[PDB]
Amino acid sequence: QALLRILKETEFKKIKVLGSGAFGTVYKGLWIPEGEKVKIPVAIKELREATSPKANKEILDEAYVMASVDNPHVCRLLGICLTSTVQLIMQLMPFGCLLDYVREHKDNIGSQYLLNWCVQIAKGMNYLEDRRLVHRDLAARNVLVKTPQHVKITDFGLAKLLGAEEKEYHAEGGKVPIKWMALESILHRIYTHQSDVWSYGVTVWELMTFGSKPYDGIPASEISSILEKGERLPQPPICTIDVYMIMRKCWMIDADSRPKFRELIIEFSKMARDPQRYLVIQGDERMHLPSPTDSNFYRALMDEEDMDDVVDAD
Amino acid sequence: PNQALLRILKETEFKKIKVLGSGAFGTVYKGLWIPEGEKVKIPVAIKELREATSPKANKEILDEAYVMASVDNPHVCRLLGICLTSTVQLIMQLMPFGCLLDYVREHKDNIGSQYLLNWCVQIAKGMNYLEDRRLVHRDLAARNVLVKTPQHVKITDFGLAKLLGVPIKWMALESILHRIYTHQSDVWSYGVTVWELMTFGSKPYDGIPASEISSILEKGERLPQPPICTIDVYMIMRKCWMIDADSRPKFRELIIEFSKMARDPQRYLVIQGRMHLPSPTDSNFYRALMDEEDMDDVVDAD
Ligand SMILES: CSc1nc(-c2cccc(NC(=O)c3cc(O)ccc3F)c2)c(-c2ccnc(NC(C)=O)c2)[nH]1
Ligand SMILES: CSc1nc(-c2cccc(NC(=O)c3cc(O)ccc3F)c2)c(-c2ccnc(NC(C)=O)c2)[nH]1
Ligand SMILES: [Cl-]
Repeated sequence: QALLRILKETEFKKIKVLGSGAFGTVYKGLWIPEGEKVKIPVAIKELREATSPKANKEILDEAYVMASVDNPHVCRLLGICLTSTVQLIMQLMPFGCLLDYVREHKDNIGSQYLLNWCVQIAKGMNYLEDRRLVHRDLAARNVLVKTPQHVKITDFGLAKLLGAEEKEYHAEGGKVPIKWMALESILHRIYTHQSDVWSYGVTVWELMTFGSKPYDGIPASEISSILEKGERLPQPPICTIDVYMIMRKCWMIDADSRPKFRELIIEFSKMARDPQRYLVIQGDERMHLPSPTDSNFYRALMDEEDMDDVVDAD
Repeated sequence: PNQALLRILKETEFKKIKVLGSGAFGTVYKGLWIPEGEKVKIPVAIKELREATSPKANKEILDEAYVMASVDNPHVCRLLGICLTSTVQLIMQLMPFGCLLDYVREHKDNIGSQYLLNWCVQIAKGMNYLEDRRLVHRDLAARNVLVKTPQHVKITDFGLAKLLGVPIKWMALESILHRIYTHQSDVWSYGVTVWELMTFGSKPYDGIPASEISSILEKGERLPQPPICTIDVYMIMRKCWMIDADSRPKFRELIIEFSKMARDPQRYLVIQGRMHLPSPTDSNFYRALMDEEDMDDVVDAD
């Protein structure tokens, strides 16, 4: 209750469209505290309608859980406004989502960065599992970039709260992430922490291919059919077999045979200490992590919260 | 000092966008920092300093900026970056609320007692840190206290007066007569700063010529008791304005006294009607959006 602020329409205004997604439309907004004349920039996500007749109460009940997460790699829901539409408010991060970032820096992202992103994403998911929360829609598009050295997972639980209409699960490119889903989730709508591990594997594939679309050209209606016959996402050219084997274990049919998020943290952090042994990238060396000076600059301006330190090289 | 705490910016990676204000030390701009290889523009605050009385060496300007970048305290502004061209430009975090002097004036009819007493607590905490680092401000005033949130203020521009080279009505008498600047003379200006807050931004010795302040202090005259101040508050202010600098209070004793008074604020400030400190919900909203650095909890009422 003390973690979630209930906003009124009178104290915030949408001032710029930022993008649209499977869950709603993102705006750059301004919050005016009562009695003040300043405008604080915020981020606002106006959600699509739900398929269920959800009352406000329990919409607020899931928002209370969204506002209760405390981890450097999980987005905390800061505020909510229940008007005609449901509007979620969080801190504005000028870098956007990680999927767009790797697409904008495809020839300039080094190994140290890619491996550290996989560590931080697994750290966030491991926290969500500790909170016994299942994301259901983990993907690079749902990873937000606070700084290039600090990423955070967002939109956990929005898939279960909003839901998706039955026709989308059998349509092409709908509000259903078929190409990120575990097979048990496609066949029987079973969502666990272990199906999150599957989507984590696809998310890592997204980063290592610098934002390539998974199963591109393959119809979503045939994904369960090709997965049943043993076909998986191909090995990215920069990935050694050690990295590719990790991805393949998250896509195992037996959900309990997939790795745990706490074991994914350990394995990727060991690889981050010696990044050029596990990722082969052209000119990888001159793609350093930032100096102490510049990160101290990044942190003082944009990231005054504390996080783990990014895993350094040998 | 770790040189790693001061980033030297170049003109191409930052550009001024809007004037925010002017002072005796320079002009304040709202700026945007564009990181190299980044398509983002981060809002910053930029202070371009005016010409120094006597022209200092570039090493010295750079040597003192390293000290300004070395302070680590929730109530002292840390210098984040500098750009040394023809002019000197200082870069710090952008704070949308501005200075405490304008804030207390704009809320002349809205300010509650817990804000005023806690602001005094925080200013003394910032000054005590500067005293611990043996840095002398020389120009502590309400205009030089910045508002990050209404519950969080920070001191700025320490040492700029000595680098650039006159607030007569904020200075201790030893500073007027002989230009003696100590942590003790900073205590004098702290009292005037508190008097500013308790009068909601009133000008000290308004209508009195600055050239006559030296005589008015020597005959024992001081700033009057603010209408909302009980004598406990006013006695603290008068003790910082004692002629004997060694008899003035120390910043560590000002922290304790104002924190005691903040625990029962309406027993020490008599205000007609203002607004209390924010809920836990509104406090974490302010901080999750705007203020994520480490602070001690603001002193609440018993
Ligand atoms: C790529 S999609 C996207 N959505 C968002 C967004 C916006 C507002 C709120 C939320 N979410 C939650 O509040 C929430 C939901 C839950 O279920 C669990 C927990 C929660 F906290 C998300 C962004 C985003 C956020 C901030 N700044 C930017 N900046 C730029 C340049 O785009 C974008 N981007
Ligand atoms: C007194 S007027 C004023 N100056 C500044 C300012 C701006 C940039 C740099 C500095 N200087 C220092 O940071 C510095 C100086 C030192 O010597 C020691 C250590 C230091 F950190 C100051 C502001 C200010 C700052 C941020 N946001 C706002 N927002 C609004 C709405 O006005 C204003 N206001
Ligand atoms: Cl100034």
